[PDB]
Amino acid sequence: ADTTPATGLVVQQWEDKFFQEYLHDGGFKALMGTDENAVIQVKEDLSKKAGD
Amino acid sequence: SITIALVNRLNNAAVTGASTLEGNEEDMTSRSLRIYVDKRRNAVRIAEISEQRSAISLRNAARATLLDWAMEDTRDLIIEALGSLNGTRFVDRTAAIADAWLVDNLDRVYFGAGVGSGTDLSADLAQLDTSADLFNVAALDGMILKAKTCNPKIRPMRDPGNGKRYYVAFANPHAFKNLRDSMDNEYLSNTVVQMQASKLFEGGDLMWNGVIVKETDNIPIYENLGAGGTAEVTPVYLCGAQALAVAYAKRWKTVTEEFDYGDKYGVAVDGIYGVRKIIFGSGSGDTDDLKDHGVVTGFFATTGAATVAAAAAAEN
Amino acid sequence: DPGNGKRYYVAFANPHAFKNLRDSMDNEYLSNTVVQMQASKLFEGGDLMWNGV
Amino acid sequence: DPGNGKRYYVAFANPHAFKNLRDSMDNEYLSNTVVQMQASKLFEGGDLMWNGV
Amino acid sequence: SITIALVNRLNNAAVTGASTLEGNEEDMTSRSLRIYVDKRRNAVRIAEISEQR
Repeated sequence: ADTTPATGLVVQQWEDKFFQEYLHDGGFKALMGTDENAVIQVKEDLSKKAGD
Repeated sequence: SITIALVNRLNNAAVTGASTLEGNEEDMTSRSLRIYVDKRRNAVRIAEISEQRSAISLRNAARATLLDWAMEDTRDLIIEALGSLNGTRFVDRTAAIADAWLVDNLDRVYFGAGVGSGTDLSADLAQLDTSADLFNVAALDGMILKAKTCNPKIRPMRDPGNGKRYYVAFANPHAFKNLRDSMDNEYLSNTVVQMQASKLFEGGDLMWNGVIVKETDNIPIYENLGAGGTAEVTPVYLCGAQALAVAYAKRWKTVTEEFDYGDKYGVAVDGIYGVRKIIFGSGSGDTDDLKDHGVVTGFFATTGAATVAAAAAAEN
Repeated sequence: DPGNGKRYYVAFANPHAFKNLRDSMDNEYLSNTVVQMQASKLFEGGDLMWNGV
Repeated sequence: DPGNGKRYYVAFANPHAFKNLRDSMDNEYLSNTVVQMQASKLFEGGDLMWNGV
Repeated sequence: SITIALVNRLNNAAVTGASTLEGNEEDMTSRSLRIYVDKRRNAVRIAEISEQR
């Protein structure tokens, strides 16, 4: 006859890498700016001063 | 076998103010897919007297035919994996498996002209008639919309710029001809783009809404799966990034062996590998409600000759 | 506002609403205009442009 | 077989069959295409090309 | 005459890992075509009086 490995001795391998879901970022980052006519206004004044 | 993993996104509301974050952490979810491999071989044996008698070189012919057979086997395995229902071959599908797959993948399945219910696959295929349920631009646009609205989004194969998302569709020559008949006198003959206009005469892979449609001659045509039990049905596969997975325990390799004191000479091609369609669960369990990760399948009626027998393509 | 009566705005729409807008646009304008950039969007796709928006 | 799914063949047809094919091809496709050679074939009457054939 | 040859493709099912390939090989089929050659000729003969006339 022919020698075969036991059913419980069949090795399964696992990968250390993983996939990530695809997420749409909206594209708003292109509209952010500190200029007066920016579609989205960025006010970073509270990063140096105090207040909520 | 080899197991690959997918990590689901976090969808928990932010902890605002001074509220404690310790003990209120988000439960990360992961999914796994197991891909098996198998050994596939073929061989050709030639006698020395037959080598002497033959006018052509039989060894070179054997090597070339073995290489072609290996390529054909890989292509057939990939095509078969593309049409697998939860890892089960389409011709070997059952009613329960097909119904579960249709229910759990209703956001990635688009029948012709956007018809079909959400409970039974057999009835949905039986709603396909050759008159209005062919493969056209409208069906392709609906399939593209499906690829962009599924709960786990399908990754485009490329993100070249401003809102452009690219995918690759595989279709039979008959479905490709139907798409060309839909595209020829409406958009291809009137567009000012030279590259797309030239495709009307020098036919090739088409482009529509960012999807590159390719003509693969070996996509099966299932027999008597359409309206009235007499209409042929063909699947079209719209794939993005991470659509199929190929595991290679041993690549295609050729060996030679001698038999009968060197009288006979045999060439063999062998390889250990396995091709599967990447599917991940969506329910509470790891593989509770499996979903096609990166593939949208569309069944359309056709008038072409069926490559699969009626008994073979039936729901066994 | 580059002048010459041209005013530009941004628009954000869902893929379903965007598909409806593209269906309204392609069969009439995108397939007939001689503008290469907008004509190529019939096949390549992407964000649409209409009336400066 | 250059690439990109392009497969070429040569068809030989009688002038009657060629005339029938041209009658099927002229008022539908050749009159509107922007390809200079195929458009010129409408008035010059050269060998036809369709689907790589 | 001359002879040209064609080698048909292999269309057998793949052998499983545990199945035996030694002895279950696939026989390659080869086809031949025999092209004959023949002598084709044609002649025209004219008399001297006809040349004068």
